[PDB]
Amino acid sequence: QYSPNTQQGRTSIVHLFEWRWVDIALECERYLAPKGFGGVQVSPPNENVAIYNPFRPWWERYQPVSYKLCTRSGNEDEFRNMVTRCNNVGVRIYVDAVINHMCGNAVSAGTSSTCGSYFNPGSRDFPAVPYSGWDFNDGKCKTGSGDIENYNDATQVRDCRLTGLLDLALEKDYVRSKIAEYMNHLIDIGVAGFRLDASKHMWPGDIKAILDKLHNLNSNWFPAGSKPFIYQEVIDLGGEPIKSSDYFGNGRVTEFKYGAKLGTVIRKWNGEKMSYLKNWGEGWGFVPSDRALVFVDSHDNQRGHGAGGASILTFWDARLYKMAVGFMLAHPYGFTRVMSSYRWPRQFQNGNDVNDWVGPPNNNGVIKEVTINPDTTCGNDWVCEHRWRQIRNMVIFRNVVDGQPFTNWYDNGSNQVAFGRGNRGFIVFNNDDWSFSLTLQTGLPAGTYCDVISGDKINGNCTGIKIYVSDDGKAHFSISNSAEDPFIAIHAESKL
Ligand SMILES: *[C@@H]1O[C@H](CO)[C@@H](O)[C@H](O)[C@H]1NC(C)=O
Ligand SMILES: [Ca+2]
Ligand SMILES: [Cl-]
Ligand code: NA
Ligand code: NA
Ligand code: NA
Repeated sequence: QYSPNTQQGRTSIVHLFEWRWVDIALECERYLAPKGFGGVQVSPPNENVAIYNPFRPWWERYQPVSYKLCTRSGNEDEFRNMVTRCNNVGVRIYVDAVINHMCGNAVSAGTSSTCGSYFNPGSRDFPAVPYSGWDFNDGKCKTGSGDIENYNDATQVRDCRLTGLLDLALEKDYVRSKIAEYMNHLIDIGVAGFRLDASKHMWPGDIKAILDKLHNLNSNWFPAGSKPFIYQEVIDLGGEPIKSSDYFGNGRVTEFKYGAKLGTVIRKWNGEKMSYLKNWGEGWGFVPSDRALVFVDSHDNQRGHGAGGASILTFWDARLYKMAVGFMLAHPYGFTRVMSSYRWPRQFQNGNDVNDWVGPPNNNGVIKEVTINPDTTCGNDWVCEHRWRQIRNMVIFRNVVDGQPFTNWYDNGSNQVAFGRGNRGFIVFNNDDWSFSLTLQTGLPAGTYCDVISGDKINGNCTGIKIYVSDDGKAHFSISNSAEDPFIAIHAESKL
């Protein structure tokens, strides 16, 4: 469960948030494969409620109607076509599994679903599965409202409705079996793992019972005995009885403290600074590296919907964001997930975005295709951060230095720091209000290296900054606090 099952030398996953299956299929072939990406986290592939008020919000996909692979991203055939084409070029697919609940208990009954399946929240009937009143936690939940009211009570957090979402009785073998049926079908057609949505809201033991029913990965694409990669969504910021460690027996856990803290130090909140990052990792109260799924921002908190709060850096903060993603991809801690978003009309009023519900770019509710511009950026309002040179090159940087230890750390006691990864890579950051100009020990072999942040290595030359490493491994770095990207990165494969 702990291993991502990516092809050897592939160390990251990209969340192609709300992308259609046909676009991901193409992306795997034209970009993800040749650029060394390990895999893709796809949006929930199961049928959900079609919500019109507001108009097709992104969150409607977290309100299941059935397990039919039929959504705005595509039908069952288009989904498998995607998994097959991606696997064929060595790029994995990870499914966002929404298995804790079905839709909101107040949603009107009918066929307002992405595949037309009928469902009646009020009567607890979802015939397409099928689920009935016997499969929900109505009787088990002890709160007066029936919803989660107090997180200091680990029981209601698991047995009551998350914001009114009908809560499945995951202790029942019938329910466990219907979920396993859905997940095994996905495994058998090729998915390499799952994001277990709302895991804090499920008992560690119930998740375990469901995982016990899962098959090994498709033996045509994966080695015999491969188990699906499992990363559970648990937002654990430290002040509750439920700890993400309670879920280690099932697989990895999302480390939401990661992006939260990286955001506060890079924004320099509360006197924090990059020099403090020398002991980044468990030293900051994070889960063990081998149990962490890390990221700077997620589809949830990039729009203030989850946790990490106001400190979270996103594509909106492009300059600082690239640097944060750069530090994450260079540092050995955890398994990295990079975000790929769509632009929405963010509109702040009293410090809150009233358009944080807005769904993916669409024409009358039909998600727009991802267009690729000549400069390799995306059109149709897809941000495509994974295509930003500064990020894509750090994804490659991570692959190049994989297995190499964190070494040669340097800091000016403020916000100018640097560190290397064995003798395969080195990165330098300047987040102070003044220039950084100094000779650093890089731990790299002598030679000329292309800085992969400002440019690229192209046919024996560099398009951007060049760094010269001497025989003792030292090299001079000069970064202005006014630089477009205040950080430089070089590695074994960017050497001329
Ligand atoms: C690098 O670029 C220069 C021109 O700027 C050219 O003379 C040289 O041959 C190029 N090197 C390679 C290896 O293509
Ligand atoms: Ca639950
Ligand atoms: Cl997440
Ligand atoms: Na392997
Ligand atoms: Na969630
Ligand atoms: Na095992």
